[PDB]
Amino acid sequence: APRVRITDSTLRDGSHAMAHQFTEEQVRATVHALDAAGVEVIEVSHGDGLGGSSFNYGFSAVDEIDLVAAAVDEAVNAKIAVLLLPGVGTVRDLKRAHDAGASVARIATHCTEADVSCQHFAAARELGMETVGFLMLAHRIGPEELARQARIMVDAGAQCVYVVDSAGALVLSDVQARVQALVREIGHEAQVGFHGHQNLSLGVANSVLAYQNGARQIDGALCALGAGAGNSPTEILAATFERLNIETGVNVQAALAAAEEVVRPYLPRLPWADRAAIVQGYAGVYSSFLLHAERAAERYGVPAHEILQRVGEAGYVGGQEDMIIDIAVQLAEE
Amino acid sequence: PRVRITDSTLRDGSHAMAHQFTEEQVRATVHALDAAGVEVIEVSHGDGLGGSSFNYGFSAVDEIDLVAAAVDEAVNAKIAVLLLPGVGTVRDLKRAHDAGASVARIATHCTEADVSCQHFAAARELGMETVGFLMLAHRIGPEELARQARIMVDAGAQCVYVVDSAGALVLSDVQARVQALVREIGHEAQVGFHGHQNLSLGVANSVLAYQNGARQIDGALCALGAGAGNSPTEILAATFERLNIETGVNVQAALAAAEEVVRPYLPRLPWADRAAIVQGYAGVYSSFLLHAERAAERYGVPAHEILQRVGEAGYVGGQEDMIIDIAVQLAEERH
Amino acid sequence: MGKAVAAIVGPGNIGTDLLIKLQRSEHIEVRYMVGVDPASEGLARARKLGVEASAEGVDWLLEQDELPDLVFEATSAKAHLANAPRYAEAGITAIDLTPAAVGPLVCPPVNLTEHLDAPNVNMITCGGQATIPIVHAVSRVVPVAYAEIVAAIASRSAGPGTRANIDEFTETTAAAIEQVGGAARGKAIIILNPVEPPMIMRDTVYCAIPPDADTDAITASIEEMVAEVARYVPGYTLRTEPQYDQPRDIWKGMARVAVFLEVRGNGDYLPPWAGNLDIMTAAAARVGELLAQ
Amino acid sequence: HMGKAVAAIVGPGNIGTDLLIKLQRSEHIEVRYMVGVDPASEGLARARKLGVEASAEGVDWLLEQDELPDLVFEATSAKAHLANAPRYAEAGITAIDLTPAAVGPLVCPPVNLTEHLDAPNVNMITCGGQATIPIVHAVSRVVPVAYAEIVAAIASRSAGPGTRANIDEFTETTAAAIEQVGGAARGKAIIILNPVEPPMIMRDTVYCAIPPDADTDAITASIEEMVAEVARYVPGYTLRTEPQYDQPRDIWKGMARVAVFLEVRGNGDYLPPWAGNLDIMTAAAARVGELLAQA
Ligand SMILES: *SCCNC(=O)CCNC(=O)[C@H](O)C(C)(C)COP(=O)(O)OP(=O)(O)OC[C@H]1O[C@@H](n2cnc3c(N)ncnc32)[C@H](O)[C@@H]1OP(=O)(O)O
Ligand SMILES: *SCCNC(=O)CCNC(=O)[C@H](O)C(C)(C)COP(=O)(O)OP(=O)(O)OC[C@H]1O[C@@H](n2cnc3c(N)ncnc32)[C@H](O)[C@@H]1OP(=O)(O)O
Ligand SMILES: [Mg+2]
Ligand SMILES: [Mg+2]
Ligand code: NA
Ligand code: NA
Ligand code: NA
Ligand code: NA
Repeated sequence: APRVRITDSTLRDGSHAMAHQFTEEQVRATVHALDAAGVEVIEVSHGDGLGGSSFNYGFSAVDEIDLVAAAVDEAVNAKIAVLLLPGVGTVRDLKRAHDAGASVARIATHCTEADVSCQHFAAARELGMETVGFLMLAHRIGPEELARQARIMVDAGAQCVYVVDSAGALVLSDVQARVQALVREIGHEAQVGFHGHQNLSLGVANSVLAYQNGARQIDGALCALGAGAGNSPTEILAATFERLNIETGVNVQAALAAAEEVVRPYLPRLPWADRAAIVQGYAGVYSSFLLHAERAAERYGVPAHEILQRVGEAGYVGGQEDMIIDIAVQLAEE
Repeated sequence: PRVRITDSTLRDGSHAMAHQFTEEQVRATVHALDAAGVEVIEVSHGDGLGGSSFNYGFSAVDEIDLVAAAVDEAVNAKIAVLLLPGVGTVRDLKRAHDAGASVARIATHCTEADVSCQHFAAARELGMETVGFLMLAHRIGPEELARQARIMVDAGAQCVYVVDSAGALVLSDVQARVQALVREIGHEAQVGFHGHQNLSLGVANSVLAYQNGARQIDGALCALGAGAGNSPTEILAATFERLNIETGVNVQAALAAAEEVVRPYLPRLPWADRAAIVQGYAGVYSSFLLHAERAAERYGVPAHEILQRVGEAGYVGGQEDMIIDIAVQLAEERH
Repeated sequence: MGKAVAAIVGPGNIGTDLLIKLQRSEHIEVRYMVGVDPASEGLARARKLGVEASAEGVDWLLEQDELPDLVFEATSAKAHLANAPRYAEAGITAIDLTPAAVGPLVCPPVNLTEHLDAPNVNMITCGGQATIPIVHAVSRVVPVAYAEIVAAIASRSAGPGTRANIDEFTETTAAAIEQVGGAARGKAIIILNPVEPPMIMRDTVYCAIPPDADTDAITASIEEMVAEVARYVPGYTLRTEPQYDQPRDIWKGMARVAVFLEVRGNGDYLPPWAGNLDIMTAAAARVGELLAQ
Repeated sequence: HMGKAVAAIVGPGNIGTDLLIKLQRSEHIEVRYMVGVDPASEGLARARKLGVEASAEGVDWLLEQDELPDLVFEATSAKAHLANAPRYAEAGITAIDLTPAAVGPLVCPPVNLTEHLDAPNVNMITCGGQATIPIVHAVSRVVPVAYAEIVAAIASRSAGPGTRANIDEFTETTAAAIEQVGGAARGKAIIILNPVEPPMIMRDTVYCAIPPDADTDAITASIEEMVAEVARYVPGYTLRTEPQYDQPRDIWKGMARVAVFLEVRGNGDYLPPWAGNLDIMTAAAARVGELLAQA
């Protein structure tokens, strides 16, 4: 069976769950454990990518590039990836991550907006970085439309394009259809990936189905650490692909020990599909809105799940955290 | 076609509670489930009627008193009980019927359907709806499973479930088993699926089961259940609604029941820790989890190592005693 | 002086295994094997061994010029209910391996001496023979408020009678844990496991014991009893030493001892994984020996 | 000055044509010329419909005309304005640059235009800058602002190819202008494209770090005054709610803040109301034009 490459995003998507308060020691310990377990690519950035530190998303406690540098220093065999969102992070930020030793650039746009990334893919390829495109909130458009946007990324220099279930809103055949459309369009020259969230407890199944329909890159995080109810757990992906006799190169016992012994002790709380997270999956809300909605819930004295329901009704895209406050004010007046 | 969700917060969840449910918790949970539109609510010791024991743990409150309280509280929901031949008996079932239970779920290991004949006959005589459970259904193939389901239907089962007791089945594994049962008994009986979360596949497996002809699906609020937990009732409700499949369960009400009624009494969150994932990987009966944790502490050896050895040995439901033998061996191996 | 003359009625799995065991007995000679089906295999095996065999039933047995001293019955509850009065009328001592339970329930190293003059004794259940010795080994040292056994058998060792009467195993065994084992309250669980190759029978015995119990004395008594049972069931072993646990809150003041047995059959007629049937025949042969003397 | 300045518009595209409409409404600017390079231009056609002399013969043609304009507004590209700017200067025509060329000082009308009223060429910054810099200045004129951040959310259909090809430059130029025009010590600008249908009305959020003991009544009054000022040239520029004040948090590196939530609805001149980004640019450029004419 063709092998699948797992990218771990404990230290990037998981940054959302940590409110970007990772310490250098946590980054090093996590990188050490993942690398030794055979994980091939380890993503390290602010949750909203390079340049994400802000009032809108929250500031990283430690300088963003210092954490990337620490990850690169700790890594022995793993590549360090960084995430960049055009409109937030820039080519100058990418150059600073390359200077720190990152070797994989993952460049994310809303699913309908691939053409804003063409400069970033060009710069990443010029720097000798492996490139991955991310089409965020991929449930928002159909497979055909998604494949056209993937084609734009590949023409710009993307070596892989992911179907990204940012809201944890996709259900099984929805993933199949999107992955197959991308495989049909770009598969002869680029890889296809999938990144799932746990808001409906479907991340792992969606990942398996994505692989079975031609995806060769899959994301997870240790202990599900990530936005919303979390990401597909790296340790479960490793165990499940092994049961399916699909090679990942990740040692299952080492992945289980990394989750249990290294990551679990620093979790602020367990990733969990509570009412608020399930509403995100049901209504198609960007997962990283969760802790911002909880903060506004407390500040305005309204329920976080009602904030998120309203956000869902409105159709906001990644990065629109400011809209949470407007909604919370409205709800408090109501 | 509609799907009927049976909720097992108050039965499979008993495992996570170490069988310490109070009448107040049972009543509040039943009240919330019933009002949300849940049609069948299972209430028993985790190992079914008669399960209170040294082997499985004793109930804090008699399960028959809990069943009676659930029946008293229920307005539209049926109360189900679980009974494992070899643990619970027809006498136990008659006590549950006296208390007002109206659904009998009879469970055997997947290869042993013919020990449940007396129980299906008695439940039907008592006018109870019957459901058969074929436990640890990953242990045998689809056609062998279907032959056992036929035995249960001939005995009087009105539905037979594919039960992923270990949370070990992966996607097409569920498809194949449900298809085989639907082919064999579907003209005569319903087919069900009960999933565990040890590999985070319970919800997906439930959707695939429905798509391949299952008409009954189990969940628990907050995933409360053995191992890493059961498919969460509130997520099943939300997901089936997204799929435009009728459940009769109000999604907002299910979400509120989970968050506001069940979550506050959870001993800890249902969670796929290393030990639970090992159960799914190695095919270990999910209710072994807390007993393995207890033995791990008692003997100074890791729970996940106990459970890996259990899976390798192939022990079946109800064999919790083997956990202790394995833990003693692991402790001796350290010396 | 010599051997007691025996008949076996019921030439099936248990009757034929018992035949083999009794043929190596120095106290009992099996003279008759009695069934109802001519095409039977215990009848054929009895013939191959020089034992007189008949498919004409107990009617034929009681017509023979030399009646047996002992009869062992391994037919069904119904059949032994019919036959028991006939043996009693004829003065033939009966050992009943069925659930009929006309006579007192006996477990050889526990209470047989009380019943040596009985015209009919009953062998309890296979699981009872494996576990009641342990309950007695504990209760003869300390009061036992509650005793629970968990019998795990190979699926291939569970015949149609076993499968159709699973509730009765739990009921009868629990009652005998009380009345023969000496526990105040009993419980019995049975589990069928289809693993291949077929599993060697396991039995776990849990006893509630006082929290200040002399656990050294309990262990010594358990070990003594295991060695006594091993004299007639050589494959009856402790998997590990008895395990003691302190009172959980939910145990309301009592502690526990857990005893882990493995019961491997002798491979006479039956395979070693048929430890349930084999302990029954081994125990019945022992009871018969003691009655013969 | 009570008179009307004579204007040319160079670049008859979305921005140029919207500006044409606005200028035909102006009290103090008369559009005389619309200048492009494509004979089939929609903007040239609209100008001829509205009585304005139109040419596809470019800046060469404009500079040949007997009566040169007093003002030229350029909405072509950075490279085109870099080429044309010295030609306007040598001809004595004051230029308002709506491109990224930025040969002249960056101006925002209610903020810093006064100090540049005599400049031969002024630049309009960025569309998001025009929406948000007034708010940064409204805060920084009351209290020190160590850091100001803006989040611009625009309808995808209002992002043309120039916008899309040059997204990093939006973040960079706007952040720099938040600092040099807005008066913040440090700036950040984020832009988000949302494809919702019907197309969304532009949103802009402005966050300013402020002292914990700041007079928030005074800050609000200043914001309100600025919003009213901007509303006099962009009537659909509104506060979605009162400014929101929050004391320090560790997620904000110990900064306290004010958050201002704007909705920017276009006037629906040439462009639809959802093209608030283009509309504020042309409204601000027209206002700069009117202030230059009046000075
Ligand atoms: S160790 C677990 C034992 N299980 C139980 O105790 C559960 C209840 N089971 C029974 O009552 C069994 O029938 C017993 C007494 C346990 C016998 O078990 P077997 O496994 O030996 O059963 P078989 O069917 O192999 O043998 C029974 C033989 O008896 C003959 N038989 C029936 N009725 C009569 C009468 N009236 N007289 C003489 N023989 C009789 C059966 O025909 C059968 O012998 P075959 O010759 O093999 O048919
Ligand atoms: S509000 C967000 C605005 N975006 C940006 O600031 C990002 C960078 N974008 C640009 O530089 C745009 O080109 C600007 C200057 C903002 C104009 O935006 P438009 O959306 O109006 O762009 P159009 O392509 O619709 O219009 C440009 C018109 O200019 C004509 N043109 C190009 N070059 C010249 C020269 N040298 N002389 C005269 N006209 C010129 C184009 O042909 C086009 O007009 P048409 O007549 O419509 O073709
Ligand atoms: Mg994500
Ligand atoms: Mg279960
Ligand atoms: Na589906
Ligand atoms: Na038995
Ligand atoms: Na130029
Ligand atoms: Na813009």
